Amino acid sequence: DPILLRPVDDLELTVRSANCLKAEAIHYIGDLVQRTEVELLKTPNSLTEIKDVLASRGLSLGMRLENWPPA
Amino acid sequence: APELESRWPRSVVDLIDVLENELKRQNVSNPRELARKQAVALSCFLGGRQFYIPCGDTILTALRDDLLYCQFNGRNMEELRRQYRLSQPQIYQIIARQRKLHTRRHQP
Amino acid sequence: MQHDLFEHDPAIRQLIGHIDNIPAPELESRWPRSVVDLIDVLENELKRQNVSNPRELARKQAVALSCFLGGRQFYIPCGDTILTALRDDLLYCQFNGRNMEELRRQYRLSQPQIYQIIARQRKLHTRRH
Amino acid sequence: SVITVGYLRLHQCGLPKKMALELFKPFIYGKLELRGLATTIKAAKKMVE
Amino acid sequence: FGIDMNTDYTLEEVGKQFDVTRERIRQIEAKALRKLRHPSRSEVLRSFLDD
Repeated sequence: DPILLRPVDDLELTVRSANCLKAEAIHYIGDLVQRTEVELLKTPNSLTEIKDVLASRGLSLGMRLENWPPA
Repeated sequence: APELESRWPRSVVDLIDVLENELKRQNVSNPRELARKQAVALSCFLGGRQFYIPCGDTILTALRDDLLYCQFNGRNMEELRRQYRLSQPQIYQIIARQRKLHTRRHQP
Repeated sequence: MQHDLFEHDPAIRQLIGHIDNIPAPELESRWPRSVVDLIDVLENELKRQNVSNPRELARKQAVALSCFLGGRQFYIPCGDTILTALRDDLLYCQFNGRNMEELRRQYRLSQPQIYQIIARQRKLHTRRH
Repeated sequence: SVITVGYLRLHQCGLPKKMALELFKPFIYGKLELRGLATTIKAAKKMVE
Repeated sequence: FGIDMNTDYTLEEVGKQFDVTRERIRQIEAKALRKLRHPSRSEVLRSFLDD
């Protein structure tokens, strides 16, 4: 998959979501797609603009990936 | 005496050391000789002319600015504001600017 | 011991050591035009000395130059004075206070001139610290 | 130069390489300028030296 | 400098043509002298210092 190796910078997302995600120091896309929706909602300020862009880019949270990160 | 120094080359001398302390700090071989030839180029480059040198940290802002964007980690907006004595507007501006900068780097 | 200008203010010193993480073309875009004319000129002599990283090193001198003379009114002479100044500086350094006669043969300058040279660089070697 | 024997073909002569650069020297200057290898003709003279 | 002319014109001679200003024309001269000394057009000219 040519997207797991690309960092978070390729989302063109909102400033609120961009600020919220990097508070936990996320650098790649794979760890976003690793965590499920039931823990990322504890961060203040987000629940209404990730699913649409993920579907537009053909990705979804909750799936499992082994050997991650592959370094 | 000051007017005598007005056209004095003392400024030339003052500079070889300005070059020295960075070259010695960066640890290159042979400070003095490198810096004098280094000055001679400026002399020929800038002989007998009015020149505005960017004054009063203006360059140092750009380097102060780069480090701050590196240490901006998303929720410490107060932390780097004390430690640079800057203000909320300054922080926001530098943040957005360097964000666009890196986005041009990651994106083609 | 790191005894020199950037020793007094490490903040400027660390900034000088932070330009490596920023590549040149974007950083020079934000800089005033004048220092851009400086850096390539400082670069021009550098490759003539066959020193590595001409772009990287040339930036380091430019920022330090702006650091001190930023805020200061600076004049430059040109012509024979420069190597006269260069000769004066070598005379001051070679001058160990015991080889003045050696310099009298190395530079062959009138006795009052030698004192003027010795005195003058002494002022230049006092204001820095 | 002195004359020595040639394996050579009927339309060829063996010309010493040391003489050739001297005889054609303007030709090398021009060709080397055209190739853009040296900025000026004096630089080309330095190269042939 | 008298390029492509029978003679060169001094500062007074060129003043009566364009402007009697002395320092102005002198500093335009210095402007040109720096603009030529930049290592973007001086690369070829630097090869003529040996002569």
